[PDB]
Amino acid sequence: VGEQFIDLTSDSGGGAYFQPGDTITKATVPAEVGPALDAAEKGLAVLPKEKI
Amino acid sequence: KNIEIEPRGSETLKPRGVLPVGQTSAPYQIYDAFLDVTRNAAGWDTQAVRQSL
Amino acid sequence: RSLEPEKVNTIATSLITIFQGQGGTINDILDQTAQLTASLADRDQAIGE
Amino acid sequence: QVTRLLADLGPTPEQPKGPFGDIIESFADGFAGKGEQLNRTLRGLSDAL
Amino acid sequence: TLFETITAISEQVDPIKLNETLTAAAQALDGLGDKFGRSIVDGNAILADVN
Repeated sequence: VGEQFIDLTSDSGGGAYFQPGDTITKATVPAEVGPALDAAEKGLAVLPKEKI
Repeated sequence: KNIEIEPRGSETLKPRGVLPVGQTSAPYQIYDAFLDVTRNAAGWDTQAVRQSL
Repeated sequence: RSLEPEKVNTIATSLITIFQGQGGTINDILDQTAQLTASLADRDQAIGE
Repeated sequence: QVTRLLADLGPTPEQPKGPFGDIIESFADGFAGKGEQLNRTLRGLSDAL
Repeated sequence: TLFETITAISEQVDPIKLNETLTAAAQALDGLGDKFGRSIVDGNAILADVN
């Protein structure tokens, strides 16, 4: 339903730490629902049902 | 969630009667289904599958 | 439960290994066995006797 | 995972119908009319073996 | 559109024929799938000795 947030994931979990005012340049974003819906529709549509 | 009862047999179930564990079932959760399908799909080698097909 | 990645990957790799470039081999198998079996079945009465 | 599977195993410009579309098309064309022949062959093989 | 496509496929699935096909396939090798592979290996050895 929603409730977006941001998570900070560090595999090492130790060592040097960020200082105030710095920036994190590496990030990721989840796959959107719209492209997944389009891909599912196309993948199901290309199948020949009479052949099935 | 809700309980569904399917009556069977002729003997009357007395008050405070207990159905055996062998006559009752638990649901297959929707989150269980999502977990199973996602964990199974994570390990797929999609290139190998497409090449085999 | 039938989509376990281990079995799917093993079957996929095995099919790739077995049936890659084997179309001509299987065609030869089918042609030769068709001819041999037709010749053998033309002697059905002889085999029965 | 849904996006990954739909992109990897879905249609491509090289393969417009996708892997599953191509396999169902080939199995439907490759066995059109051979159901009775295959059934007879399997019954005969099972009996003889 | 997605529901229409899934319905179009589902009308073609025809579950009775699928059920009988899958039942036959599962009964074909229900307890012997290792046996068939071992037999293929044995036949490979036999052909290597006979050819």
